Amino acid sequence: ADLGHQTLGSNDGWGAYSTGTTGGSKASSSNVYTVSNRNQLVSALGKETNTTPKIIYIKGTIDMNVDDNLKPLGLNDYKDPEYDLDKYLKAYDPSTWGKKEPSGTQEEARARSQKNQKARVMVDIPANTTIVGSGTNAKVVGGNFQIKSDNVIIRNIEFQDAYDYFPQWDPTDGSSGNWNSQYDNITINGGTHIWIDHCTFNDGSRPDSTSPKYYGRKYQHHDGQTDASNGANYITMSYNYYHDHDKSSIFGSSDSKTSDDGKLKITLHHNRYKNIVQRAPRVRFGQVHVYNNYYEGSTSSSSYPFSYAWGIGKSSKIYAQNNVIDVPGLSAAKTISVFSGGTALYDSGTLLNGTQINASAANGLSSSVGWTPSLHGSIDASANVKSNVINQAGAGKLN
Ligand SMILES: O=C(O)[C@H]1O[C@H](O[C@@H]2[C@H](O)[C@@H](O)[C@@H](O[C@@H]3[C@H](O)[C@@H](O)[C@@H](O)O[C@@H]3C(=O)O)O[C@@H]2C(=O)O)[C@H](O)[C@@H](O)[C@H]1O
Ligand SMILES: [Ca+2]
Repeated sequence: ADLGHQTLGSNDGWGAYSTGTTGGSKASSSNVYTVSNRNQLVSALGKETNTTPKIIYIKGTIDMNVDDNLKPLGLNDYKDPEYDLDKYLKAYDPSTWGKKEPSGTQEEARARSQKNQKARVMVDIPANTTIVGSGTNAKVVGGNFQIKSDNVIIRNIEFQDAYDYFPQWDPTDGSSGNWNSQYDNITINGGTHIWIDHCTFNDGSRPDSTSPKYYGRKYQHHDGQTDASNGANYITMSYNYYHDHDKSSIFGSSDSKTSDDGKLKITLHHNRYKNIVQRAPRVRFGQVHVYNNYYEGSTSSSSYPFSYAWGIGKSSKIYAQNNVIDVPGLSAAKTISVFSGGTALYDSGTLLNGTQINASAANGLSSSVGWTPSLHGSIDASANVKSNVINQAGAGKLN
């Protein structure tokens, strides 16, 4: 079958569970679309409830920050008339506002501004849809695909720079507050039976290094790359290339979301993470199979220095096999970050700078996560992972 008609193999990770992931492979000829701009993409997707099987080819670059005439939209185009960053900073400075959630005029005007941009950049992917890049240079720029539906395939696309002009100040986030932006490249929000394969995710021409600090905190314009929340389940992400980005992949958005227990069943394999800071992935609750991924970076780079690969969140159940981490000078323990409620990690065959290590043991965690993956393809020997992943992962690799 051609790329648009290809489906997830029956053993290929959690996405292959039950009815599996066939996306729009059954599309009639009338439901095969080629799109080269935001209007065409919106047209092809239709309503969030459009379950008609469909195939959508992305041709060239689709900039999502554009108007109905495909004209670029910048900050001033979205900015609410009443919003002003300097006034917002004065309004909510912890020295005069304290640590309560911002509210009142400036925060209302920021929220309106954010919603104006969201209306352009975020699109819902309806059920039974396959979206694939044409050739080797298909790009989605500024966009955030949201998947709340079942049975969706996304392949062979480079997603760049899902950038929020109006990050929200959250003074209770973390120990000193944080700025939080709204857009990921792909947000799986309750979505099920999803395959993300041979895509590239990066921050385009707007790396985080150029962002100022306000209240001593990075004014963060990006969020995640491929995130999963709200009972998302049965997902495979394979052969993707994540690069030059801070928070890559968060699975399970909250310690309070206990309904995520038994869900967030995700398989990550043969992905490449290069100059990714953290969350690769950060997991709460889920049974997440992580195998044959390649992580590379430097703790001392001026842009996107490595912090950790796996985030052991509340009740997480990561089962890791044959993954390879090249971060010169890193200790075995620092390959992961352990959060409260994070007590267990299975890892086998982990290599760090060529040395066999045991990340779980190095952090004194339980060696068992209470399950063993059964749905998976062939697991490469660790010694072959770097080469296989560098050569095969990312958009533009299928010709
Ligand atoms: O639970 C989380 O995932 C956590 O993530 C962000 O925080 C991270 C990190 O988890 C924090 O411990 C903190 O890390 C600091 C440096 O960034 C890190 O390199 C190291 O030096 O430790 C520092 C520290 O202990 O303070 O901040 C990180 C960051 O700012 O990205 C969220 O900010 C946080 O709210 C929470 O979600
Ligand atoms: Ca997100």
